Amino acid sequence: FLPLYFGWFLTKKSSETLRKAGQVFLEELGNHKAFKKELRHFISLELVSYFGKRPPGVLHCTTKLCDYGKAAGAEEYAQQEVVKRSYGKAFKLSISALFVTPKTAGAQVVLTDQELQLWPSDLDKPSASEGLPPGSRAHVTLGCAADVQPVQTGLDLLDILQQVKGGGEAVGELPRGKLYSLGKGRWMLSLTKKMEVKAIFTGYYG
Repeated sequence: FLPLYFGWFLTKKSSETLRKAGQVFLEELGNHKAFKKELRHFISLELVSYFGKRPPGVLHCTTKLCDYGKAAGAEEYAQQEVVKRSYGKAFKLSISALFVTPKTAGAQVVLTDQELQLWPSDLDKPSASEGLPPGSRAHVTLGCAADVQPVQTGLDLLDILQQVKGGGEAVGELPRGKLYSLGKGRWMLSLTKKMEVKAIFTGYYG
């Protein structure tokens, strides 16, 4: 049978680098003037505590949830030649931004053309994936609220990218880049220089 999901799994070193950057962002954003004004638009605050649910091991960037072939389009994805050829191969993922919402905290991944070939295109695509290019959903989950599932992180990103498509000015300056307030508890850090993490494409089993 198929794996739980296919994706890029960061090396232990790359995972640690991205994770430590994630927590620093939560600490910074939480201490920031701009954030403390819109708390009512966020909570009815230590964000590291708020996003208590975090990946226990190495971080990953999912491509296709298969659920052992229970998910729609799972078989059609795994039978691809590019998926078989890329299985076990090493890749580099570009991290363009770190973001936060009342539900999730994650990192936006900007996929290369090669890596975009490993991105699925099934019949079911959520509303927020409308006028945006494929792979825009690509991300690494850094944390979630207590009653939120990791899958939500992708939806949060697509919702965020829809906002920026309309454009915005930054409300602050973090050491790694400019901070943008997108309203309704959403925040994005546009990194001055994009982070590169090393990862391996493969399948995860429960």
